[PDB]
Amino acid sequence: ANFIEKITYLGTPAIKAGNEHLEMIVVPEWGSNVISLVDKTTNVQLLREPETAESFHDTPTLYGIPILFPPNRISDGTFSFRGRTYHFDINEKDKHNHLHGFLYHEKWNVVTTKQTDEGVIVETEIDLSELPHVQKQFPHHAVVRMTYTIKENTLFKHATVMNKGKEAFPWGIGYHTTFIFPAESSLFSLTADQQWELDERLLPTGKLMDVPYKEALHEGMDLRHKQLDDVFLSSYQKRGGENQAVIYHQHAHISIIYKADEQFKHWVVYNADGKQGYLCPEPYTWVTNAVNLDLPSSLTGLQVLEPGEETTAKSSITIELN
Ligand SMILES: OC[C@H]1O[C@H](O[C@H]2O[C@H](CO)[C@@H](O)[C@H](O)[C@H]2O)[C@H](O)[C@@H](O)[C@@H]1O
Ligand SMILES: OC[C@H]1O[C@H](O[C@H]2[C@H](O)[C@@H](O)[C@@H](O)O[C@@H]2CO)[C@H](O)[C@@H](O)[C@@H]1O
Repeated sequence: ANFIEKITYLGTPAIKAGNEHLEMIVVPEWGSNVISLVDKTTNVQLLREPETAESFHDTPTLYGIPILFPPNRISDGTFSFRGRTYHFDINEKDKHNHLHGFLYHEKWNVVTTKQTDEGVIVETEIDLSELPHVQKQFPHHAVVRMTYTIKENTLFKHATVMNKGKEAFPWGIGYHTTFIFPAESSLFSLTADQQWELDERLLPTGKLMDVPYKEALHEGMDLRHKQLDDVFLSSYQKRGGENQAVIYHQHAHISIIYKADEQFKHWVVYNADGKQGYLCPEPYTWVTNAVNLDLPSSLTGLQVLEPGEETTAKSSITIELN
């Protein structure tokens, strides 16, 4: 049994959808942000929700599931692709970067909803050629379609990126997924062995380094007194196995299994100062500043769509009760 219901989320239109296990709320106007994810059996919210519409706008990448296209930093907002140079708004002024892409602060359209025994689908979409200011920065006919499916106890979360233009473009995608993370009763684990070393501007130098506490990181570890803003290299590339973040709420015995396919080669993990009760295990298909690295694509995970092509990048959130 499953349902869709149109609602108002803090004065914005929104869509609630779900089954007997999980409910989502997606707000198309807020960059198609999946702002709420609720476990119906235990009745607990899993995502960091905003108090007021205003405080959501203050920081639109620190609530629910913000879409980062492309993710994280480009230095000086400048890169070159196939001879051609680009200039993106430098919205991060101290570090002199462009930060977090085009689509998190924009109006997305609902393409369609669909319901079968296979669970409930909501689809959203944005055509970048319909946003004049983005075209100044990035004159390409990129179209992004999100497909959200709740089925059994899982939210499947698929990004289809399409080139409907006449020139090839590099692209990567990331999510700023913000989970409620209580430092004293929450354990965290990630399939990662190495991380990207960063300069003062949170930009990759090019070098990789062993994660000292990698064992603990594999098994599940508390984050008490540990400030993270780290760009990890998914272990799957070298070792196979899983590609996932896991969060474990000790009180209610809830496991949140955040899976992602082979295209997601990096996870940025962010908890601000560690005293804010949240955590952002952010899977990216490409490393920070990927566009500006003279490094193999199988490492940076940089991708290219030629005219007429499309790719789908798959991730899921699984709630397990144990
Ligand atoms: O912004 C275009 C520049 O990209 C490279 O340099 C930046 O990115 C590096 C990788 O993160 C940083 O280490 C470096 O400090 C940044 O300036 C490229 O090396 C430059 O030639 C480009 O101008
Ligand atoms: O202007 C800098 C901005 O970012 C810092 O934290 C970032 C983090 O570095 C990124 O990797 C990103 O994914 O998460 C945060 C922004 O969403 C600072 O901690 C933050 O206060 C500041 O606004």
